[PDB]
Amino acid sequence: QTREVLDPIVASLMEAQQIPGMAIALVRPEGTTISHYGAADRETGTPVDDDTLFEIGSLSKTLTATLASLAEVEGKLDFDAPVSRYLPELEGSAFDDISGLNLGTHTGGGLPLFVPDEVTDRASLMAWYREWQPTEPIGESRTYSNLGIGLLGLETAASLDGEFVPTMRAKVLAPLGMQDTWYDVPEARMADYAMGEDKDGQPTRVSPGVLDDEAYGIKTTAADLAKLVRANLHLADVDAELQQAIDATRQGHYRVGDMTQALIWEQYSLPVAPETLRAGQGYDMILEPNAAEALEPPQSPRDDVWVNKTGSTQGFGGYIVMLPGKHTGLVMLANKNYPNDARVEAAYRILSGLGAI
Ligand SMILES: [Cl-]
Ligand SMILES: [Sr+2]
Ligand SMILES: [Sr+2]
Ligand SMILES: [Sr+2]
Repeated sequence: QTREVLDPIVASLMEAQQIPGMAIALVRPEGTTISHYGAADRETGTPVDDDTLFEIGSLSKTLTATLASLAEVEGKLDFDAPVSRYLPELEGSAFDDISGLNLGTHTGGGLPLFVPDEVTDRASLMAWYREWQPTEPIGESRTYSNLGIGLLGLETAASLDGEFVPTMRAKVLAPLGMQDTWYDVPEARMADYAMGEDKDGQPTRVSPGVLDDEAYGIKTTAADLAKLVRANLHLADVDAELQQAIDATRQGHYRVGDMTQALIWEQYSLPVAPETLRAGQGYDMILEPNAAEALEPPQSPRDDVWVNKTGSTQGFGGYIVMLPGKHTGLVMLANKNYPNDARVEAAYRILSGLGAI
């Protein structure tokens, strides 16, 4: 079937990259197929199964985006408004000139990638935000930023008068039925938490940190992510405002060379070459400022695109692809941080082999 296309590609991928285990969800009209491969923990050999939790790292940003979008749909958050309107503790800073939308598209004035070590809590974070000077023109340059998506999360929480994680659970996760999705893995599910493996083959598990929940802190299953994918693909039964919020996360906001930056989601018009996709996940895109052009032939969500998002921690490597025009989606989770080049190739081969491209 489907699995005769999928299984040898993942087998070959896990051999070539020495990945201990994977969980894969394929979302199509007709339904969702979940496949589990290998070990959740290389040392114990406990197999990956329907309960195995993977760190999705930077994929967590798509949830942050979604919640921000819902606050927008509810009229509580204005995406074009200065962030300091919702966080008055930043009045008088650069955040008088930077919007939620900038934060959700990484066009916040060159806002850097990492949280600085000197920042150890919310108060030191706010004080750092207050003192920071933009280094790139706002809304005209893209720099991938944990500080930015993190600040969007803090903006959103304030706009909704709630704490980030419980608000995310109540407003996005529970309504999508994502009941295996955690910011903090419960004691009772620790036996289900996969062990990561780093590029050197060493066991590793994500550490907590400032803005962890907002930027990289989700542990979840491939099935749960498939529900977010299903809703993005209009294959779920969802509340109308939540559907709207989800759809709005795929609105194209900036052209960035060959890539279109939507709300955290990144996309390309079809047909797209794999080398273009690989470039999207490379050093030149991820670790350098890229010219970004606001789209004012303003784009509604498109039905002729490859939509993607990578997610990593030190021990884990995830990837989501969505093809709205084919109503098809792919979630690949691994407990090894393996190269993005291989993530793209494997996803392209799977989707092509299934006839979706
Ligand atoms: Cl960070
Ligand atoms: Sr506006
Ligand atoms: Sr936290
Ligand atoms: Sr190859």
